[PDB]
Amino acid sequence: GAIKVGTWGGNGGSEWDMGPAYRIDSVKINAGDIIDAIEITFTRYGLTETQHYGGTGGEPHEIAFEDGEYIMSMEGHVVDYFGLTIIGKLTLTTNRRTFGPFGAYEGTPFSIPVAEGKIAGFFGRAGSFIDAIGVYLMPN
Amino acid sequence: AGAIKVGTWGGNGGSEWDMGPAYRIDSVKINAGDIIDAIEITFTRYGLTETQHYGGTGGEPHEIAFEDGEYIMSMEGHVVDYFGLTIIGKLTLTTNRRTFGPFGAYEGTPFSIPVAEGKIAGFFGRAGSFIDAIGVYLMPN
Repeated sequence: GAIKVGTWGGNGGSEWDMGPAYRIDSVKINAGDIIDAIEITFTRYGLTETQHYGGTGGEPHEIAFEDGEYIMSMEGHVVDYFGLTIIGKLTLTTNRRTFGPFGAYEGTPFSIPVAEGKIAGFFGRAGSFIDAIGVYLMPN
Repeated sequence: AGAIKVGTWGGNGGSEWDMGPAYRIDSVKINAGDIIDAIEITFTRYGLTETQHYGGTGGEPHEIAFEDGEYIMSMEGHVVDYFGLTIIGKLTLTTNRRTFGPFGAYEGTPFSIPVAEGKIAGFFGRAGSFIDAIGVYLMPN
């Protein structure tokens, strides 16, 4: 019933799945050389929730979405990080702003620009880092 | 009408084209040599089956006729520099049963659309002599 695109990344870590949200309120990405973590605050069915995926490392970067602001694209790199296949660079683009790039490693690029509709949530794999990531797509 | 469109990947040249979403994709023909010259899709929507060709007249053709219950679940390829133009140099379509491609010989910046849940139901992009850019419509299964 859902539209899920991904994942991009490795087979390490544990599977995680935020599910789609009615509204994404804010995102925090922790990154150093690679993407350590992603945290999302979102609202659905009248309730707000915060979910954190990944480890404790990296410098934090946060965006609080404006009213009418939605995620239009995600892009990054799947990298080799000391033998691990993980997310090394990540950017989220909204209808108004660019959030990123964060991370310093490159490898195999991926990009998911949404010409019609929106990125409504995320899924992926994580342990100490973000091993893999994917998106839920919903109509606008 | 609540469509979900992802893309485009490719250059800014060529003229825009858009097949729209289809009820069923019947067949796809890709013409390729060094790069992706053309894509032709036969699809059904509202009791009508039609064929639309995008791109030029070059390259060798290859075709897939979809089986009953067969749907597209992935698209991947390369955005490349071809004599200074930025176009699609390699393309593959993967169904729940078969891999169609890869076609084309040039590499550059890879792109990939793995559909974990749902299907690719149509295409849009830019084209002139070749396929400058490509994108897809998505639907649930």
